[PDB]
Amino acid sequence: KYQIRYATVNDIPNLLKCATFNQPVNEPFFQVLLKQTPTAHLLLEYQGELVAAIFTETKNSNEVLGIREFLVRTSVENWQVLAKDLLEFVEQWGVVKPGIKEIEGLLKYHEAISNFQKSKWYQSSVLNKKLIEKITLHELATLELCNLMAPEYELEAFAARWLLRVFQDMGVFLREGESYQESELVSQLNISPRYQRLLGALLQILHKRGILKIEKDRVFTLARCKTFALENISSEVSAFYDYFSEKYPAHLSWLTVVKRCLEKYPLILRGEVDVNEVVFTDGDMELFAGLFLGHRVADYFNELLADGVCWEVEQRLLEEKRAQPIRILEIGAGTGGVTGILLEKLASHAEQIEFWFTDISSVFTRYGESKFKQFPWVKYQTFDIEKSLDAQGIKSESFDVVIANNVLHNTKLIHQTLNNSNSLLNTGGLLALLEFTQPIDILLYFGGLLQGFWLFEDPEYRLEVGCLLSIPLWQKVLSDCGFDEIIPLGLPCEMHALSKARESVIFARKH
Amino acid sequence: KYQIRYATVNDIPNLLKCATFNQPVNEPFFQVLLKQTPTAHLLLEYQGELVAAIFTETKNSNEVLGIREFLVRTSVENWQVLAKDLLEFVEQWGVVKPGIKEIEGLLKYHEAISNFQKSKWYQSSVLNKKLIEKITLHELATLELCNLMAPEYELEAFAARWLLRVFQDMGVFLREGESYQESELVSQLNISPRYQRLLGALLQILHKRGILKIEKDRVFTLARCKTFALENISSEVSAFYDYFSEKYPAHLSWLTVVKRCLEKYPLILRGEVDVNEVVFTDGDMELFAGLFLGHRVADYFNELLADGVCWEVEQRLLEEKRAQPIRILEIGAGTGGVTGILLEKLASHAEQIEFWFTDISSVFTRYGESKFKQFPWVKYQTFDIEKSLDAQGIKSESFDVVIANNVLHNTKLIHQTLNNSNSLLNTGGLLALLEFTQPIDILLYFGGLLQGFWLFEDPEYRLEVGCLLSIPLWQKVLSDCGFDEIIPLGLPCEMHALSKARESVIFARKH
Ligand SMILES: Nc1ncnc2c1ncn2[C@@H]1O[C@H](CSCC[C@H](N)C(=O)O)[C@@H](O)[C@H]1O
Ligand SMILES: Nc1ncnc2c1ncn2[C@@H]1O[C@H](CSCC[C@H](N)C(=O)O)[C@@H](O)[C@H]1O
Repeated sequence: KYQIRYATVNDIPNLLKCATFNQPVNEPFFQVLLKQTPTAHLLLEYQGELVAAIFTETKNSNEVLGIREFLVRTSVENWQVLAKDLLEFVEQWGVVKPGIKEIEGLLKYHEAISNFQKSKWYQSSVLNKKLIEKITLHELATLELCNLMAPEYELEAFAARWLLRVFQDMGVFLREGESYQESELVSQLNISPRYQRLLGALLQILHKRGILKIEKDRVFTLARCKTFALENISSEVSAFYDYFSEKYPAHLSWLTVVKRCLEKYPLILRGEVDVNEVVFTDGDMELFAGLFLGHRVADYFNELLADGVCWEVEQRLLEEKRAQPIRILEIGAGTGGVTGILLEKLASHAEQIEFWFTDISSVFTRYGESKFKQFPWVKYQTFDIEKSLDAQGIKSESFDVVIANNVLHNTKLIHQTLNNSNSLLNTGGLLALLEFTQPIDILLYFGGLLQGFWLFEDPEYRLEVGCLLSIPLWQKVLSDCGFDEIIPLGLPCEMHALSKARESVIFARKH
Repeated sequence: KYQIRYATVNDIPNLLKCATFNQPVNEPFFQVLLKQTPTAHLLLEYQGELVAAIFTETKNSNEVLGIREFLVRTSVENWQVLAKDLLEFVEQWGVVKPGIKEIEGLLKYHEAISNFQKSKWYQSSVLNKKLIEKITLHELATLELCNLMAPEYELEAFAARWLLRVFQDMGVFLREGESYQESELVSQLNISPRYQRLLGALLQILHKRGILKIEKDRVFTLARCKTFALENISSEVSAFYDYFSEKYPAHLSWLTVVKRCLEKYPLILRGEVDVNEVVFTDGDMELFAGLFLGHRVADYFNELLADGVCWEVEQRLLEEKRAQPIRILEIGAGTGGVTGILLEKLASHAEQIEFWFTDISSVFTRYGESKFKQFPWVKYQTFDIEKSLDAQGIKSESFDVVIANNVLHNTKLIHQTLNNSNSLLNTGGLLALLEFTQPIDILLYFGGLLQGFWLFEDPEYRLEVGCLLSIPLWQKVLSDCGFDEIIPLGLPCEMHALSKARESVIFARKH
């Protein structure tokens, strides 16, 4: 029923579609291995379809045989028994090859296929390969987190000292050894209903900085809370503002928003003042837009998101059926900050592409058309990712690229949101996300003030006590919702440590 | 057989000797609670000995009763059943007190005593309280790790790029996707026997930086190893030296030692050149001594070690039997860097104290007397902590303070070393340690070159693949070896996160 034969260079297109165990695929590298050792690499075919393939190498002065790569085609039905059959063939065929003594390390491959864990295995695509190269060679590849995230770190350290003083101004945490239950602080602080969960997240900020001990049933103030808070808000905030504005000017927006929030936090938390009157002063959306451009980490993720979608569009422009334009949709495009850098990128291909600038709020789609009315190929629509496509007049499975920049977490059930995102794309379409992926303090002070931050009803798939997902949780939920080829991206210095990354661009593909 | 009664201020001396569940004891605070509510605090006595005590508070507009502290005397035999009896008394006595509705949260105290975990519970002493205050108010309390450890971080980042190039110069890791087993690199790199385990630790450095994937059976080079290494050692090291020397001049010694090592690392690792000829150039011990003074983190830990021992000496000078002098011993005093700041501190009390400057090597005791011959009260002796006291002419249980600054890990079995340390002290004597407590890269490059780093035979009580112990492992082994009142100290900003601290002063007491 199936055939084992030598790989050839003619098999390279199909080998590039495989999941790989040791490293991402690489067209020019498969070429060189097949040119240098044309009878060292076996594949297994079943009805013309490629199922599994094994590349070997000879090592240790030519006496032991090693596996250099194990490729599998996971969408073939019984592939695990077939890949086991190819493994056992290679062992037999390898020990009797001229000169070999031993086959090195087959048990790891046997275990990998029988207990299959899709996230261990690399997958590849032109897109994956081009983004890794870009990250590897980026100007920021030489710097480390302490340099790159310094502004965020120092803002968050100061803001936490302010936040403890805000609690002390509302009557709690002046002394070490106070004992509360969380429900009792909600009452004693008179937190309005909408912000009771935000209070949990704010307590959690102080917990991670050693100010409070939060346990199953009780919040307990520790010794460090006697000395940690700011002592004079007005003069110390003024002094920090001067220091921070001059030293990290590109982060001025973050400092301004956090300043405007904390200054009025007791009244905001008690429900006595609205946040749109305090921080969204007089429809000053420009302040809020600058949170996400202008500084080198934010521009790095924007460049990563935008180049990825640009590359994917050119990949699909290389296809001869033509006909329908390539349709891109951006969910929650907002003030169109990252959108603007992408439209400039795609603008060369304006006649084959169709770009939908969308947001749940009519306010932001009209903001968008005010900024992009010169682009004939950008269309505007209100769209809510949590609401039915039909009711919103959108054909399912009609988009090639869906873009969502830090919006998808502001929903009730992340599995329903990604299903709906899946419904947007046709098979092979590309999901492109930019997400904060740690429960970062900086985001709570203002982002936690908005209602979308607290819709979530599936905490089992979120971090700590907020609405964010980590890289692993995103990988889990994206696979659960019918995406594969998931590519999580962080700063270059943490590509090996993304489970702790604050921010991440994630691409994924509908299968 | 036992009596439950109200605490009084006359019980405060004995209450200070208890383990506490919520926070460290505090003499002036017990005073104020007993003055304000003289009938709110119960204790349990058994044959005049204090066993357990409970301080309560009324909360929530005077309707619920809470436990403010639970004190226990763990050296009393059946104390856990006695403390349960006092808990159950307090519940009965509390619900019928005038005005109270409910007793808040007794189940946590019940669980704490029946499943006793000594390291949860605070313990106290004059020493503990004074060091917490010092840390809390220290000039460094306002800074965070990224500021304080910047020099170490940047040195370690550069040194790792150099180390990968050192491997590439010895023939491995030029390409992504190479597969080795650890035994096979030992052979292929021709590592001399003494440094085979150091090779493991060096591979581990690159593992944590994403250069290599180290698994049960194999070392696998990743993509990042194509671009990470220095490209021209001579010019890039020169450029870094200039940058680093001018920016962190107080760390010049660390950069010099790492430079001298890595420059000759292949020959050092192959056994072709000795490390004392390369880094200990011509008996230049001053270079090596400056590793541990001169910069603000190192001086902070020295100040913490020295003030702690100074305080403990003055505590014991407040005792009227007098007679024998207070005898201090420093294990592995080395070049006496921290010793010099301590002798200046103790020099006021020179006539009641007797200080033993000791080291395993006669070279370092003579170095010591060259530096401290002006102090009549300092005695010199070669001493090996791993060797028998009797054979070395030292009375057991004769010392009041034993000091060991980053030496105790350089031994074969940490439990035998702490037992021997225990044998030095009389009951109530003080162990004072300064230890690196993460498997830090910086220390491997040169410290890993010395044989004492590799004596250890109990990896189950060490970190990763070196000889260090973390804070929790130190707490475990110190308790296993007969010490209590264990006080782990780190930088002020991490007193709540010491399981990740790079360096720690630890005091402990012989019971
Ligand atoms: N359920 C939902 N469906 C579609 N858009 C949503 C949404 N919930 C919130 N949004 C929109 O997403 C944004 C929240 S985060 C804004 C990020 C945006 N990319 C920007 O650059 O501004 C808001 O503008 C909001 O209008
Ligand atoms: N088993 C042992 N017993 C006593 N001293 C030891 C020892 N092993 C090593 N030493 C000594 O401890 C030192 C190793 S670390 C040196 C730290 C020392 N406090 C200083 O400031 O220099 C060396 O000087 C060595 O001579």
